Amino acid sequence: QETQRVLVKMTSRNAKAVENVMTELLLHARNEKVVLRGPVRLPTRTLKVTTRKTPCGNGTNTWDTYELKIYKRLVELRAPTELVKKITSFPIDAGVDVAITIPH
Amino acid sequence: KKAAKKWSKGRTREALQNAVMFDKETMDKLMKEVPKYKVITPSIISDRLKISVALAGKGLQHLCRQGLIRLVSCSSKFRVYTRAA
Amino acid sequence: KGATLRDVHPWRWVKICSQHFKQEGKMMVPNCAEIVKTSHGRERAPQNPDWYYIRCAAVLRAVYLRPGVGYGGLSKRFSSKKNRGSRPEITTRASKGLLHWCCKSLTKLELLEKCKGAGHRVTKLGRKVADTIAFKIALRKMGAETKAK
Amino acid sequence: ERTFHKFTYRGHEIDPLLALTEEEFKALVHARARRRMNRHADRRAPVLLKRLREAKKNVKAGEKPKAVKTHLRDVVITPEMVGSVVGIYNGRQFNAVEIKGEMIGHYLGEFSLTYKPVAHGRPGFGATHSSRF
Amino acid sequence: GKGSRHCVICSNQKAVIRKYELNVCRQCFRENAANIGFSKLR
Amino acid sequence: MSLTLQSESFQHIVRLLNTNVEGKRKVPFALRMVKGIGIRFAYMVCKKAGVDVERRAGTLSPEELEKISEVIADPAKFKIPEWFLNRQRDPKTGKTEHLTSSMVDTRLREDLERLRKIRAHRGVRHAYGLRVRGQHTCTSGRRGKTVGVSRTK
RNA sequence: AUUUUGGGCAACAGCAGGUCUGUGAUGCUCCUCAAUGUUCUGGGCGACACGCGCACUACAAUGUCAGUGAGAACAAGAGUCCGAGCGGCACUUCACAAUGUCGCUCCCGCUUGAUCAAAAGAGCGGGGAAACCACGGAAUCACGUAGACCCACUUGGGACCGAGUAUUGCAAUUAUUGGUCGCGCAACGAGGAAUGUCUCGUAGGCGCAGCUCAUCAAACUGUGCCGAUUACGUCCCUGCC
Repeated sequence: QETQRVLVKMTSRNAKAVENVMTELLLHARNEKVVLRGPVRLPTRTLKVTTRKTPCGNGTNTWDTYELKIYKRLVELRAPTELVKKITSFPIDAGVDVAITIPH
Repeated sequence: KKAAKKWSKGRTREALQNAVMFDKETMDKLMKEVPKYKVITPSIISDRLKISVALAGKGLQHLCRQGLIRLVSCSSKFRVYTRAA
Repeated sequence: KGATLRDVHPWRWVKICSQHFKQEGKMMVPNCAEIVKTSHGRERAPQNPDWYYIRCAAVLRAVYLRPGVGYGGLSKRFSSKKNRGSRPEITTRASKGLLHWCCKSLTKLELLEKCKGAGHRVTKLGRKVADTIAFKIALRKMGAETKAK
Repeated sequence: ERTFHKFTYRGHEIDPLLALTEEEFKALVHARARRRMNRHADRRAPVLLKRLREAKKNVKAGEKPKAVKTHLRDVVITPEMVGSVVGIYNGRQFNAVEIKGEMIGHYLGEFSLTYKPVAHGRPGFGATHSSRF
Repeated sequence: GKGSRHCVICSNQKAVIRKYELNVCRQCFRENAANIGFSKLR
Repeated sequence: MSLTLQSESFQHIVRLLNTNVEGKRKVPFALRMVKGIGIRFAYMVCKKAGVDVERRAGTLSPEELEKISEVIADPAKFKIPEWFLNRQRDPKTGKTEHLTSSMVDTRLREDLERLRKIRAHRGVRHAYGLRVRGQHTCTSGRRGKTVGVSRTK
């Protein structure tokens, strides 16, 4: 067919939510003409925050660090666009950015 | 030194006679000392105080391109010499 | 087969290829220059007066290897660290005029080519000549083995 | 009438100053100061330059014309405002300076006294420690 | 330089953690890591 | 190194062009001499005249001296560039100068008193005795301990 | 191969600590505008006899200089919002100015190819949205090899600084920073009585991310590159159960 490399890219505030996302859509889309070369996942980006705590005035001027790693999953499909759009009818949660792109 | 300080609590070291110069004795001596040791190093030239291990070493190289001493490592810098045969 | 630029020590070879541009009188300095700071990092600068050849040798060394190496790359291969003063011990600055000269000159020397009008990559001829040079220098050493095998 | 200042600011005397624009007059000066004007446009002085100019008018043989207060700190001294008298704010004071010619071409920042003098000094009034309570 | 930040939680120049388009006081930041998703790394 | 045996090329220590020139030196800083302030090796001017390690300062040839004396005072006559030129806009010539010797001293007095004379914190800070920054200025002055000390009583 | 690794978490009381410098948590307690509100302006906290506390650097061949080395960590970056820049439109308008609109480019953040310059610096066209895709197939610091210094302040060292150019910022004038070339022999030859930390690819050195950030850290918080005594006990000392 005239495939579309569909890239459905899924970046998520945790790995957790998105894999669930990823999988189910793909399962849904697949079945059957949706044809996918397995999901590759780009580097987990990390956000660091160290803070000066305490308003010691006096007492230890010691400081504390919170982090948010952000997880990227990509699957590419050589698939039908309308079918893609047919399956694309999922309202999906937050914490899981899912982008879909049609390059080749 | 010109420096007012620049020297510690215990450390003490005396002077050498090695120099930039050009000297009849040095040159001539060098010719007679560069054969002399069985091993010849730039450092021993320095140690016989006439010319330091630096340019004396050049003295050795420029006596050893005259073969007077045998350049050992198969390259430069930390080459060394033995007296020639 | 043999030893090309991929196989040869510039320690003999750039020191000779420097001379290939010297000895032959092919390119030398540009009009704007011939004094040479090390680069923005230092006064004391090229004891070797042949720096620009050496440079060319080295820009050339770059250009066959990293085909398509832009202006900004040449700044980086330039390298160095700086002891500023009672201050940090941190890395140094690459003077671009001359960088740009080197780029202008090896392409005029036709050893460099401005790949895709940009990042330089070698002339064919350059590298055969380099390999040729490599062999000539290689064999007669002031080290150990084989001018007598 | 009045006297003289034998002076040369970049090879120029006050007349040679006078046949420049404050632009070209600054060309003589180093990169920031020349930049400063470049970066600028007009003067930040419209009224100020008139208060100067008027007072520049007022001059008599002895004595003086009055002083223009401003909080300024970057004026280039040009003959056009010369012989005027300037109140320079610093919080504490609008410090007063006549600009004769042997000041000309210099920047105001070169005459703005921005500080109090500690330098292990002494009390002048009735001070004792630091003002830290 | 200390006068143009004006903490969007707090109008503050002081006390505000300057980090990645945020403009919260240090306390406010300490309060917020959960809804955002920052968990201790060290 | 050479096998030269020479004593008249082992040379020393001569004061020329109102400078000092020591023996030895890779050659440069003998040429660097006389301060007050930059007097005028340029490194480059001298290096450009055709002087080097191949003579050191120690070789000390007269010929050389003449050549230096010649190159230095019209540096950019020798094309030895003007973009560096320790002085570049005077203000009485309003110009350029490869400044030399005691005329730099002269230049120092005149310019420093006026530069200092029209006053300002910044001005006084370099002037009276300070490093022209360091925020916390007292700490600097370390073991020179006495910036000068002042009282008007 | 040991409570395996570094953390994170972590009891219970306790400490008018500190916490008015977050707090749109606040007692009680003040001014409220001829206020100490608020803006604005301008200043200051950054002022040098000195006493310190950290840091940083040098004093140097174990080095410095000139050059040469096919060394990657770890990890950044393109906001929104219908007179910013640009543009179109609108109308005013003898011409200007004007205003207004719309649109773009969005008040356009990283930035690449590269020309012309001593030099830093000036730039068409490009490119990249956190992008493993452009700034990332190069390019991380002390390596290792060829050359000045025949080890003496050599100038070790640069405090110190002078014109000079570029950039930040409304503003630097309590030099914003760079740049440049001269330029230094300041102290400083490794530091007393004292004294600080520390027992594994790590000490430690060595360097680099990352942000404070208009503009600026020796800080901050990481990254790396390189790379080790004996201690492994003892419980003395000095201290905790």
